[PDB]
Amino acid sequence: ADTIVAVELDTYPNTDIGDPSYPHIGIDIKSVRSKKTAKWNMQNGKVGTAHIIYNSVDKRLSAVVSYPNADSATVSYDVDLDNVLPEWVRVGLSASTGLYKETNTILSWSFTSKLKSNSTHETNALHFMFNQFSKDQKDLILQGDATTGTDGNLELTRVSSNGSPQGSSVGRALFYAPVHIWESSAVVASFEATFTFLIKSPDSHPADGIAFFISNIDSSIPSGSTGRLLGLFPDAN
Amino acid sequence: ADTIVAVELDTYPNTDIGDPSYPHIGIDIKSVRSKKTAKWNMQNGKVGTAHIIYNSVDKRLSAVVSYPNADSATVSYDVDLDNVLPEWVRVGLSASTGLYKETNTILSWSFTSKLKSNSTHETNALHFMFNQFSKDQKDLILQGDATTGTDGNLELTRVSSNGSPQGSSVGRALFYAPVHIWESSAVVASFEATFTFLIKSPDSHPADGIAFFISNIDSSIPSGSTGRLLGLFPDAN
Amino acid sequence: ADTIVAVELDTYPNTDIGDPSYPHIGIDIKSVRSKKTAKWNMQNGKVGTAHIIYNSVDKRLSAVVSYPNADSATVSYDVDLDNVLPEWVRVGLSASTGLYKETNTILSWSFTSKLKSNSTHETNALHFMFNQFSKDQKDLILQGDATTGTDGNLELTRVSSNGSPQGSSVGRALFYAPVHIWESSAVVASFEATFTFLIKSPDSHPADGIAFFISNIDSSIPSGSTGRLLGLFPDAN
Amino acid sequence: ADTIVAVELDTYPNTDIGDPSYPHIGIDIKSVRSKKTAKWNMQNGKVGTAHIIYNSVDKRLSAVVSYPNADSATVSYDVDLDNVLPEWVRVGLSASTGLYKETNTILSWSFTSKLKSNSTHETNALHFMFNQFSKDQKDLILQGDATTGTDGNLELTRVSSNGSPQGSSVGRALFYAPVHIWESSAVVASFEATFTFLIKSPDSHPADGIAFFISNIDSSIPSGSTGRLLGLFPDAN
Ligand SMILES: CCN(CC)c1ccc2c(c1)Oc1cc(N(CC)CC)ccc1C2c1ccccc1C(=O)OCCOCCOCCn1cc(CO[C@H]2O[C@H](CO)[C@@H](O)[C@H](O)[C@@H]2O)nn1
Ligand SMILES: CCN(CC)c1ccc2c(c1)Oc1cc(N(CC)CC)ccc1C2c1ccccc1C(=O)OCCOCCOCCn1cc(CO[C@H]2O[C@H](CO)[C@@H](O)[C@H](O)[C@@H]2O)nn1
Ligand SMILES: CCN(CC)c1ccc2c(c1)Oc1cc(N(CC)CC)ccc1C2c1ccccc1C(=O)OCCOCCOCCn1cc(CO[C@H]2O[C@H](CO)[C@@H](O)[C@H](O)[C@@H]2O)nn1
Ligand SMILES: CCN(CC)c1ccc2c(c1)Oc1cc(N(CC)CC)ccc1C2c1ccccc1C(=O)OCCOCCOCCn1cc(CO[C@H]2O[C@H](CO)[C@@H](O)[C@H](O)[C@@H]2O)nn1
Ligand SMILES: [Ca+2]
Ligand SMILES: [Ca+2]
Ligand SMILES: [Ca+2]
Ligand SMILES: [Ca+2]
Ligand SMILES: [Mn+2]
Ligand SMILES: [Mn+2]
Ligand SMILES: [Mn+2]
Ligand SMILES: [Mn+2]
Repeated sequence: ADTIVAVELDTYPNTDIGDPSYPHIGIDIKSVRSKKTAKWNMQNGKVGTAHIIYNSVDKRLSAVVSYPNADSATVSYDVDLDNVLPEWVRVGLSASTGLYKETNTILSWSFTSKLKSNSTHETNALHFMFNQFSKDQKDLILQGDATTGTDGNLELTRVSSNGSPQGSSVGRALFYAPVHIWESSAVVASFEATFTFLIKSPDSHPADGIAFFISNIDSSIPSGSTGRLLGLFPDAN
Repeated sequence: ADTIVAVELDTYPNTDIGDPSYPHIGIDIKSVRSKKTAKWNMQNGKVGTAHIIYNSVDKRLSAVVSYPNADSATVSYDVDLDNVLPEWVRVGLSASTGLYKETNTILSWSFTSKLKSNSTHETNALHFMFNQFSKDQKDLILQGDATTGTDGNLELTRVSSNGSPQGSSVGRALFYAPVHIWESSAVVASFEATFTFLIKSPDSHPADGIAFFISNIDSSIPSGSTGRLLGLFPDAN
Repeated sequence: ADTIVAVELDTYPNTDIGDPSYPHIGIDIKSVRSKKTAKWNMQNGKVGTAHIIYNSVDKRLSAVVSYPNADSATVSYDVDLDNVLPEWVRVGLSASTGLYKETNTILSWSFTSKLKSNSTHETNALHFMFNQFSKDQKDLILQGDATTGTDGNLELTRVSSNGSPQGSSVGRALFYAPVHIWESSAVVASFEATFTFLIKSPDSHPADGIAFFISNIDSSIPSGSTGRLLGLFPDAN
Repeated sequence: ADTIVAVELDTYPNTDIGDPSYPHIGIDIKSVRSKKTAKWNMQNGKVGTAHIIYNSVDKRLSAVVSYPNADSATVSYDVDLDNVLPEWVRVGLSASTGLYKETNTILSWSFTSKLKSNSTHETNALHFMFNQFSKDQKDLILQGDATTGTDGNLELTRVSSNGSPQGSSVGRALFYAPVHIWESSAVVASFEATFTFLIKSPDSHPADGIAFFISNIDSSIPSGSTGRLLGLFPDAN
């Protein structure tokens, strides 16, 4: 069983699993059933930006999702990540479609992690930035339907050759290196992730979402995690 | 009068102006009477580290102070800094001694500030890092008794040639450029500051401490602000 | 008398003072008569990118200027800046027009400087990034006709309210803090500068160009330096 | 066979394979016989620093190795890495011993690589920093004898529990993620690596040295590459 901590941008309300009745962002700790949610005015066909941040002093995971000239959506949850995640993790982007669909296009993605130790007071750090993705992107582990390099973008779910999204699709990109996301003797450990995304559907009703996640390093897409499970979780519990 | 936000490392309790009875760290919002404090076991003669963080999403100002292999002191305070500080500020370090005294040596100092705006979703950033200081540190504004370049360090308060700290002293160092700390159309604004410091005293009670601070751009040491007022405040209100 | 090292993007050939016969980029060392030039195919009304790099092992000053899908222009020159510049400098952007004109619009400007010292092997750093400019950009020193905040851009030279550039104009923007560009006891010093620019003109001959520049700190626009002198030199010697 | 680009810190002169008659630094392009070398006064039992840099514009690989308060050794060589390395590489540190020996202790290692592409003018970047190494260091592929976590250091070759180095030992540590060190449509690509090291020995001629290297991603320690081959090269050609 994978251990997953995620920020979801959920375009599709599954109220039978506790989604609120509108598109929303959410903080998920080991369950697709978010611990905290906020209303999110998703705009179909427009480029937005997400930002996720955490530090071990406040022990607060927070995210803001925004479109230019619009009010942002923000959500926050108090959680000690060293009580949840293993010491080493991978970081990644997940998306999915079900019986409804949307393109789940990533235009850019960056991540910074820092860990300062208490025995020495010295820092380890990891930064990456993709402002474009190439066809053979060897520092990403591409899972399920994820492909890269079409127009320099990362397409987490299937897009047909005429530009339309496909239903029942699930794809992830994980950064190739493990990340040391906490250490018992860190005075302060932090991270921040940013990604710009383009969710478009010719349907009145898009689905299902894109999430930023942190997992056990050996994580894979759970069996049948298309749809509301966002490529993250083996079931709806 | 100046507008000051600060994290203080207060080595000397002045309980007649509301300090805790022990050496403490504190978050000071336009007053020397800290909005929040925590017990801090200052170690006479050991090099310690301080980290200060804040972001516009959680609107939480937090600091950790620690020495190698000791429990850290942490203090935090919910505060929207866009309601407190002008849009443009200077950042700095300050220290004083009074009738009791200590060296207030800075061995390094770094700072990072970022603003991502909401009309363009583009980010401005300022980073600086000092891991030694030179005799002529042209990018620092020294006030009061502050000097640099003695052993490559920043001495915030006055030290004799035989290395002994002096009483009734006060000294500040500000980074030279104004810093854009918030902006009305920013999706996320954040900063982080680190410094390493060395407080040594021949007295049984060292006084008075060291602060990291954020101020109006034209800020200067208030008249009479040696001792308990830390070079930051004009009175004890 | 100022000391200027500059990379010029020279849009107007003044062959009577050594310019090649075509738009060109150049490295200037204390003279507007370039020590080295490369052919530059400036594209009217297109947003381009310029990159400037130097380090104190190579002692080589190099620049690349390009537009999306074109061949870049590159120019490199061998010079120890230890011998040319003072130890503390300001970095800047400058631009001018004379009888002929162009908008000299900067859309982004970044700069990183790093110094690692010989006695301690410790490391000082300055980084700034502007991806937009506001109306009151307090960490810029604005000289001559330079203004910021028009469309979130920096217009180095005078533009009418109707969008039209003006002749006989000169402007500059310097970063506010002095920069420690070399230190006698450095194992390696380096810097990198990036800006993006937009040069539009109604004229068959656009004039005069834009420059990234490094100067004595107290530098100012030399009297008469519009047009060919690019806001940098007192004369064409 | 592997494709290797290295900067070597060669503490033992093997004059039969073309080493000069002293300890030296060298640039190795797919052969252990350096394309350029400089004399290097290795100091037995002192912590030194090495900095290596390159960019695609000058196309010059350069390195400085230094001890506090000593003259640095520097070496440089004009080489287009486009023409030598594949598009994706791994980066690492290698060391060896042979009949003579020495501890090959890494106390810190940093690396930064950037690509600006010419179709879009956007950058992809990778940065990593270790100031401490932990026992189970997941983002490093340790090959051969290399180990981590002893006093928070990376020991490239075998050292006994009593501090003494061992002969005929070879060990490498590779960062986990492949690095995109060039791309055909890049306006500029560059990198930088820094490491600090402690070579200590009971012998009068310590051996064999330490290298920072770049390789094909599936590179491993070639057969019998102890001693003078520095864990890099399958033979002396
Ligand atoms: C929120 C709107 N609601 C609640 C009142 C709703 C309810 C039922 C359907 C809904 C929608 O939509 C469809 C659409 C289709 N389409 C053709 C394949 C799309 C036009 C087929 C069946 C249904 C059904 C349906 C009707 C009869 C029998 C079975 C079902 C039906 O959807 O069966 C599969 C889902 O199982 C039923 C559990 O009911 C929960 C309520 N429901 C179902 C759905 C659609 O879910 C599917 O798509 C989602 C979006 O891609 C994914 O998050 C999810 O993982 C799954 O792939 N949402 N709400
Ligand atoms: C916390 C201990 N308490 C409260 C019961 C205390 C009270 C009085 C003194 C205290 C301590 O200490 C000294 C120390 C000295 N020294 C010689 C310079 C150092 C041994 C001289 C006079 C006093 C006096 C003293 C005795 C008789 C007449 C007047 C005074 C005396 O301190 O007069 C100066 C100001 O007195 C008003 C403050 O009254 C609050 C009680 N108090 C006084 C102090 C000493 O504060 C001075 O130094 C501090 C440490 O650097 C600063 O934070 C502060 O701004 C100031 O510079 N702290 N608590
Ligand atoms: C030497 C004889 N005298 C004084 C007795 C003289 C006086 C004025 C001119 C003179 C000559 O010649 C020209 C020639 C031109 N030409 C067209 C480019 C050459 C036919 C244009 C304006 C003037 C002028 C002129 C007339 C009216 C108003 C202004 C000027 C005027 O700008 O004059 C500068 C002196 O230029 C004479 C020699 O330059 C040779 C050809 N030249 C001139 C120019 C115009 O340059 C102006 O624009 C350039 C492009 O932005 C700048 O790089 C430059 O810094 C300056 O701001 N380019 N190429
Ligand atoms: C060619 C005749 N034969 C075969 C029967 C032969 C065999 C062994 C040796 C031979 C010769 O010569 C020497 C010479 C030395 N010398 C002191 C430097 C020269 C007198 C040291 C060890 C050996 C050895 C030797 C003795 C015991 C154990 C091993 C060897 C041993 O490793 O010998 C390797 C081949 O040595 C013959 C070529 O000699 C060139 C001069 N020499 C030898 C060495 C030591 O090299 C070793 O260490 C260096 C430093 O760690 C590494 O760079 C290097 O890759 C290797 O691990 N340096 N300079
Ligand atoms: Ca959902
Ligand atoms: Ca106090
Ligand atoms: Ca010209
Ligand atoms: Ca050798
Ligand atoms: Mn949800
Ligand atoms: Mn206090
Ligand atoms: Mn020119
Ligand atoms: Mn060699």
